Amino acid sequence: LRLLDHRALVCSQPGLNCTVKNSTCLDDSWIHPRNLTPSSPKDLQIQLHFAHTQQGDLFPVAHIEWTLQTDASILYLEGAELSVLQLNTNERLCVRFEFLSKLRHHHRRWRFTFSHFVVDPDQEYEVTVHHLPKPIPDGDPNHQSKNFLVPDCEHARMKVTTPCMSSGSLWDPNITVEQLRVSFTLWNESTHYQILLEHMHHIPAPRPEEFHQRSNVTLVQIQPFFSSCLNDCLRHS
Amino acid sequence: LRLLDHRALVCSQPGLNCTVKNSTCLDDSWIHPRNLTPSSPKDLQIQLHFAHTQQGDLFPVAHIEWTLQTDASILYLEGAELSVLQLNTNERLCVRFEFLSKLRHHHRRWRFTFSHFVVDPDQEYEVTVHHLPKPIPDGDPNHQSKNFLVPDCEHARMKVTTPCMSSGSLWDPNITVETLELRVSFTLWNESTHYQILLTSFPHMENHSCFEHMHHIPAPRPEEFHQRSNVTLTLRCRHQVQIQPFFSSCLNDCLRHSATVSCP
Amino acid sequence: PNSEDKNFPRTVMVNLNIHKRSSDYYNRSTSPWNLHRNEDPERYPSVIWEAKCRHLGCINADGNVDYHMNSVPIQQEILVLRREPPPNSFRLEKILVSVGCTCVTPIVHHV
Amino acid sequence: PRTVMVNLNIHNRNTNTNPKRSSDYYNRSTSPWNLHRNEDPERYPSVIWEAKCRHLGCINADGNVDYHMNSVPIQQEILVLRREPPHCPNSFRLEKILVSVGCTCVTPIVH
Amino acid sequence: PRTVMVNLNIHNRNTNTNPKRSSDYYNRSTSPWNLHRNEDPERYPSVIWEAKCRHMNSVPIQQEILVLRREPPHCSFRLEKILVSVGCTCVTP
Amino acid sequence: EDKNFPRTVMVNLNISDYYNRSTSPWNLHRNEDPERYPSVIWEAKCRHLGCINADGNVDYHMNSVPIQQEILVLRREPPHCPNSFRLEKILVSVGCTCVTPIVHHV
Amino acid sequence: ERLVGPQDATHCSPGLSCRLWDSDILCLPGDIVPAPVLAPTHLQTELVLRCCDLCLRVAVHLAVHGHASLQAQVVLSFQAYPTARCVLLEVQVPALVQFGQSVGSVVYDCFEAASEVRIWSYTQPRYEKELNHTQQLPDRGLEVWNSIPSCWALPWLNVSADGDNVHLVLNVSEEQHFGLSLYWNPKPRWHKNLTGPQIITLNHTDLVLCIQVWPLEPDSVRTNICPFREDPRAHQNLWQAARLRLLTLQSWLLDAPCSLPAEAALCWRAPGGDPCQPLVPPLSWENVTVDKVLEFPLLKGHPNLCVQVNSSEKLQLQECLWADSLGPLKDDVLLLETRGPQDNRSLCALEPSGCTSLPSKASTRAARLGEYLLQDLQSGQCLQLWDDDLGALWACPMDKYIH
Ligand SMILES: *[C@@H]1O[C@H](CO)[C@@H](O[C@@H]2O[C@H](CO)[C@@H](O)[C@H](O)[C@H]2NC(C)=O)[C@H](O)[C@H]1NC(C)=O
Ligand SMILES: *[C@@H]1O[C@H](CO)[C@@H](O)[C@H](O)[C@H]1NC(C)=O
Ligand SMILES: *[C@@H]1O[C@H](CO)[C@@H](O)[C@H](O)[C@H]1NC(C)=O
Ligand SMILES: *[C@@H]1O[C@H](CO)[C@@H](O)[C@H](O)[C@H]1NC(C)=O
Ligand SMILES: *[C@@H]1O[C@H](CO)[C@@H](O)[C@H](O)[C@H]1NC(C)=O
Ligand SMILES: *[C@@H]1O[C@H](CO)[C@@H](O)[C@H](O)[C@H]1NC(C)=O
Ligand SMILES: *[C@@H]1O[C@H](CO)[C@@H](O)[C@H](O)[C@H]1NC(C)=O
Ligand SMILES: *[C@@H]1O[C@H](CO)[C@@H](O)[C@H](O)[C@H]1NC(C)=O
Ligand SMILES: *[C@@H]1O[C@H](CO)[C@@H](O)[C@H](O)[C@H]1NC(C)=O
Ligand SMILES: *[C@@H]1O[C@H](CO)[C@@H](O)[C@H](O)[C@H]1NC(C)=O
Repeated sequence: LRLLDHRALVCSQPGLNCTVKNSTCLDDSWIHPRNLTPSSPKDLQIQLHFAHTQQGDLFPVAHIEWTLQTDASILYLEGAELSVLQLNTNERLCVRFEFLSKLRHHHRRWRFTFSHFVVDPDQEYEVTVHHLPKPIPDGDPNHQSKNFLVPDCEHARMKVTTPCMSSGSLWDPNITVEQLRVSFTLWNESTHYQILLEHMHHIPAPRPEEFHQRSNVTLVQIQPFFSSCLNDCLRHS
Repeated sequence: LRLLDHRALVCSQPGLNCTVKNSTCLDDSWIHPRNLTPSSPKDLQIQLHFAHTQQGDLFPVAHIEWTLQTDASILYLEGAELSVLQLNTNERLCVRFEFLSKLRHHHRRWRFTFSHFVVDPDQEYEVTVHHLPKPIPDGDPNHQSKNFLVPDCEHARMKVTTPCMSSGSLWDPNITVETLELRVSFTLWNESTHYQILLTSFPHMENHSCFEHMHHIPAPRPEEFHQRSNVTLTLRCRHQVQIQPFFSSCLNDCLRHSATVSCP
Repeated sequence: PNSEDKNFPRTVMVNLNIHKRSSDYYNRSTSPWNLHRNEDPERYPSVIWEAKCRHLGCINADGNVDYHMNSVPIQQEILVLRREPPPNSFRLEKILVSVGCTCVTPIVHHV
Repeated sequence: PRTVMVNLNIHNRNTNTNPKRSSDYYNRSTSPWNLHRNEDPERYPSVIWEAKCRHLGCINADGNVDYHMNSVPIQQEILVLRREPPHCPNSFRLEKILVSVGCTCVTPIVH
Repeated sequence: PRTVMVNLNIHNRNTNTNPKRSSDYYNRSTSPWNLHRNEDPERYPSVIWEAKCRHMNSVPIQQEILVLRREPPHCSFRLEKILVSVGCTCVTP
Repeated sequence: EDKNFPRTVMVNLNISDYYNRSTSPWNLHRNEDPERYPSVIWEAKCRHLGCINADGNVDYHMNSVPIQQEILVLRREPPHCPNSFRLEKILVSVGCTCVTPIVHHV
Repeated sequence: ERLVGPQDATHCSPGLSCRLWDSDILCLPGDIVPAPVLAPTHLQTELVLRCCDLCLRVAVHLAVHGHASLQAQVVLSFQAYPTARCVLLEVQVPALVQFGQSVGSVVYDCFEAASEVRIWSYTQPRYEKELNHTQQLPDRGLEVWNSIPSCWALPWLNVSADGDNVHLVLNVSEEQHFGLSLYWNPKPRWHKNLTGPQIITLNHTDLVLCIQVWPLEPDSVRTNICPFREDPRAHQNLWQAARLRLLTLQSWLLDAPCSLPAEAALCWRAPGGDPCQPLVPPLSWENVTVDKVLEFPLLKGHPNLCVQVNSSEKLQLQECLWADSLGPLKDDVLLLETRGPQDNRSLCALEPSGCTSLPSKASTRAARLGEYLLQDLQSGQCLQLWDDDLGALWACPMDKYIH
């Protein structure tokens, strides 16, 4: 997990003074529970987003959309911690929403968004908004959680994203099988590519002088190695 | 749609000054709302309850069991208005809970009760609990609704309520016929309402009403309320005989105890 | 006699957004009803057409009233504005007038 | 008229038939109607359970749908009150609506 | 160590190589493992996504961690261990 | 020992043949460290970049990939203090599984 | 004017001002309160067309009753099953004001109606008794057809039979989803929901039969057009399609989809074939109708017997009722019997060439063997068909003479 950019992370909307700070999904209100727990947020939904780093890279980003409720618990809302948890491996990253001024006005439906969570391709991230203070022991959960699935590099817009490009989403195999002879393409990496058929052959690492220069092997699938992959990504054939 | 009694309906529980109030089913929050609102009820359920009276009446009643929310909006909660809305009608009875004490803690789970809503057999209602005050316009629902289905007299428990006793559910008029050139005998009931025998003939299972005959048995005198009466019917295999009581609870729609004729 | 809203939590002021078929079912239905002029000189609507189901049965195609299947009125609670104190002032009611007459198959218990 | 003063202290004149004198014939009727839920938190009543017919005619004794007659919805002119938005001189308003209070089956106008 | 002071300003020692991405193998594995959430609101981590996978000896990859629990007020922190499942790998019986 | 550092709290402490029998064998690595609890962590790094069949030969068709999780360790702070600890999040490579690659072509 | 647009307005007397405040307002009389005040005097109505819908137009005569200008308001009530409504009309006569005489009248443009409608009139406050006006709307004026589609937009189904096949074409629009049904005259024949326009194939024998077409909308108006009364070929086919059935030995039934007056008489068919001999006289043409059971006076049947059916003073049907059960035909001769006063009995012979009495010296086939036929008849060998106090009929076997 990672934040997009450590810039001026604001979530404030007019009439409120959000200041965003780091967290670890262990609020002080969980160490020191307070009796008055504000209600859950309403209508949580997550949408994809792509933001531009100053270095010009393309990182998929979770855009979280959730809104409060009209009940009286809004006076006891002091923040809404946002939690992004990877499923298969349990890396958790949380960011603390902190509302300096009390949300004592229901004149307009408050809607909050947060889109600086670099979401990797193909990795789901349960996004939870735990309102602060957190519930007292054996109380109402007051937290919203929803799975946020993200498609692989086969997605049209995702195949141009930096994590997907660095994996070889734009590499053209252009295999040619014709004694038998095969030929395959190259991308500018000092990695040893593979051709598997009942036979096995090895190809050394291409020097920086043959970035896309074709090569061939005499007597059919292709698997590259990379920095974004030591053993597993798109296997061409 | 009525209350079972006009006695003290106090909902008192440890630490609560609540008093059940009579109300028309429009609130003062509807007329003059306030900005700050409590939350909706939780775990509201309705069950089939029977409650006696001081005169031996047995009424099916609606038991309403709902739990306050843990969130800190309870500090502005001034009560809940009930409702039992009829299905085929638009009759509403709505009683009010004026919580005199200001709840400020959630040390225990509150289970709230109200079991003074008389219901009717073979009838369906819609029960809703709505905390007070009401929300601002275009706000959150701030209430919970449920559908209450009250079973019919065929239920072994409904059959003995004064609803199902005034409608003759317990009536056992085992009607029989005898091959004559026919006679139909049936036993009356404790009511001064006329009886309506309907006789039709079906020669075959082709569903043809070859012959139809109607006879009227007058309102029985007190000396024959529980006696059996036999009436012959002129005939012109399946000669269906149907008997319908005009009990004041059922103007013309009661369980009509039919009969059939065997070919041999 | 009243003019403004004061010292009364439920005395409200009302305005004007009160807002040629479906007039032959009184005979065309299988369970006809005769409209009764329940006219009150202080109640809006001044006339309500209560449904008094004219025949206890339902008339089949042949026109002969059949006793195999009965008819029951559909009443409904409505709100009406009866004048009080007898200006333009009113007070609601929940009166159970009858609107129509739907005819039903009887409940049959065999043996 | 335009401005009237309506005291919302509803006087219930449905104080009768406290015993059972009703049933549910939405299903047994030859012109069945499926009830519909009318929800409006800006109006009194906030919930009205109007109806909608199930077919275009009655049903014969065989239980199959019959096209010989027309199932039509009985409708009334119930007065309902509605809460005006703040940009209005009067906070409350009376509106009549046409709601399906039932659904009968009727003889066609022309054969 | 009955009474030991523990600082809850948790630092992240997982500043791994960012280019090293991750994949979800719950469908591509020879022994695919399904995902189930374990929620105790008196625990960090409150949600643990254990594994319940469907010579097919697909034994659950089971390792135990440290959990900072919560004790009833009559006693309120109780560090424990729960032997949870990570994934599922196939082994020879 | 509660003080003006509220997040410092006091806690009470409470307290296998697959590696030689799996189609994706792993070799555990000992991360011995006396400053943190536990002092020994076992990390499984894949013996082969591919999977082994019933024969046991490494096949490039089937891939071995390190299934990991983020677990917790308590490191002493200040160092070598038996009555102080620091709650830490580290990543541990728990085991190696067998997965099929995403293969597509013309 | 008779035609007005789809809106409500007022037709106002000249001199006085006039306006409308209709919002289906809350309409109640109240109570009469005492006091030169304007007041209604009479209600004047003109049936007017609103477009397109029929609606009664009402007018309120005005005057001054009682004991720098003049203002008043007139409330116009309304009632009709199942509609109640109210309408506000303001009339302001400039100080054209005189005491004890009429001033003018105001008109309300349109009042929806179907049927009886009644109207009232109150000033506010109610200075005098409300006016009264009842009215019974007609169910047929020359402008009714075109004005309202309910009478003119009858669904159309025109039929063609040029190719000897009854082809019915639907002149309805393309998006229409209408209903079709066929009956008899009522036993329905068939029904179908289908999209128009569409071609339905019928048959000449099928067209006896009637058709109903109607849109699939609530409160459908169904047209049951039966224009085949004038067609004589339809009745000719019906008579041809009509069949005679012999239920039992001495009973028969006439079956046909429709019932028409007719007459039936007995008949005799020779074993030779097509030639057939009527049996009237001495029998009489008995009246017969469809679905009416008639019993023959004969006590015994014969396969050669037939029935002739007269419809509209003309023979149309002739079938061998007894052939389907007593067949094949037998070579048996028929002898006519007659009885009179003084116990006298007479016998006659029926032949294809004519009728001859027995005994006789003629050269006809029956006359030659007349004595043998009489001897067989008197011995009981022959079979008797019908008997009466004045006559009878017998069938005599012939195979004993030739075969
Ligand atoms: C069945 O009907 C017969 C009708 O004859 C009843 O017999 C008579 O009933 C009348 C009263 O309706 C008595 O006054 C007579 O004494 C009865 N007997 C005779 C011979 O007339 C008979 O009672 C009816 N059955 C029952 C069970 O009441
Ligand atoms: C937010 O900060 C501004 C800074 O000027 C202050 O004026 C305001 O009162 C604060 N609270 C709000 C906007 O609710
Ligand atoms: C939050 O953590 C990130 C990454 O460790 C760091 O770059 C950033 O400065 C931190 N922000 C604060 C307010 O501590
Ligand atoms: C409930 O009413 C009693 C009666 O006076 C009172 O003593 C008590 O304080 C009330 N409860 C609360 C919580 O105030
Ligand atoms: C309360 O309401 C019931 C009906 O809901 C009524 O019978 C009773 O008389 C009322 N009591 C008072 C004091 O208004
Ligand atoms: C009904 O059952 C009772 C039970 O004994 C019997 O005495 C009575 O004759 C029955 N009535 C009939 C058959 O009409
Ligand atoms: C008639 O008898 C039944 C029991 O057989 C009883 O419940 C009922 O009350 C009686 N009727 C009257 C009016 O007492
Ligand atoms: C009422 O309906 C019957 C049955 O169709 C009909 O004969 C009669 O003419 C109708 N009367 C009126 C006034 O519509
Ligand atoms: C209609 O009003 C007039 C006014 O005098 C009255 O004479 C007449 O009786 C009224 N008609 C009815 C049916 O009441
Ligand atoms: C049917 O259509 C044909 C072709 O236009 C027309 O000549 C004929 O008159 C129509 N039938 C009738 C009954 O009008």
